[PDB]
Amino acid sequence: QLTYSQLVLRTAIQDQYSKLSGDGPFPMAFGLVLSEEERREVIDLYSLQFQYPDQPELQRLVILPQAKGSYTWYLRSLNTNEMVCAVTIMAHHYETHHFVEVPLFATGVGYKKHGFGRLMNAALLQWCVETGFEFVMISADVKAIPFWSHLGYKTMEKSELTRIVFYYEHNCYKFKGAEVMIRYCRTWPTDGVKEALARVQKVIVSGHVGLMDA
Ligand SMILES: CC(=O)SCCNC(=O)CCNC(=O)[C@H](O)C(C)(C)COP(=O)(O)OP(=O)(O)OC[C@H]1O[C@@H](n2cnc3c(N)ncnc32)[C@H](O)[C@@H]1OP(=O)(O)O
Repeated sequence: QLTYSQLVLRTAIQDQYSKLSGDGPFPMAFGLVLSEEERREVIDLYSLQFQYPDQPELQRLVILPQAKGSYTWYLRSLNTNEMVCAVTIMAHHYETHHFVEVPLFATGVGYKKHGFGRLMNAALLQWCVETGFEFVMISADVKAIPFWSHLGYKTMEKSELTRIVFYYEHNCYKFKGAEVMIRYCRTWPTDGVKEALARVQKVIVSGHVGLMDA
């Protein structure tokens, strides 16, 4: 409950009507959660996707930053001010091991299956590369596996996990019955963000096309 969790998805029927059914471009911007207002906006997005983490647990996971510790980034639709996609990470430096885990990742109602997840994941990996991180590791509930696998993550090999098993079991966020999955940053293509952004129709990004730390 501190370092253990269980993925319980909401089941309420969500309207899938595309929020980008409109015409011209939809301007959007990335951001880091730096205010209480941004914190609530992302918690609210996550809330509509998860039954567990529940409200108190989202409030615990989605925090203002302290290179290190917890960060939550989002993509904002500028015409509506709505949250489109968001990700919460924990950045770890343990011995020679510099890596990131991803406790939460969600795309909002009306925005699913448009390529926003791929785009946000690309921006994260780009940011991992640009900061000093070696790999991104995912605790994946059986229901998340297909998603992460489509984003190019793979089952972490037993020997690589045992390299950090003690630290992981005491410090990382672990979904009940999850498979541990990973992508090494050295394999992330330099054009990965550009190619994802190309695959999101009708969107133009304003400001830095990726994630920042302040
Ligand atoms: C605890 C957690 O955070 S679990 C991890 C995921 N979180 C959730 O399950 C929360 C609820 N779900 C969601 O918010 C969304 O459905 C997400 C995040 C899973 C997918 O986000 P989207 O923006 O729809 O993904 P996007 O359209 O960018 O698709 C990216 C890739 O994933 C694949 N994909 C999309 N939705 C799904 C799905 N439901 N199951 C499996 N693969 C999927 C796509 O086909 C694509 O792969 P491709 O390039 O081979 O075609």
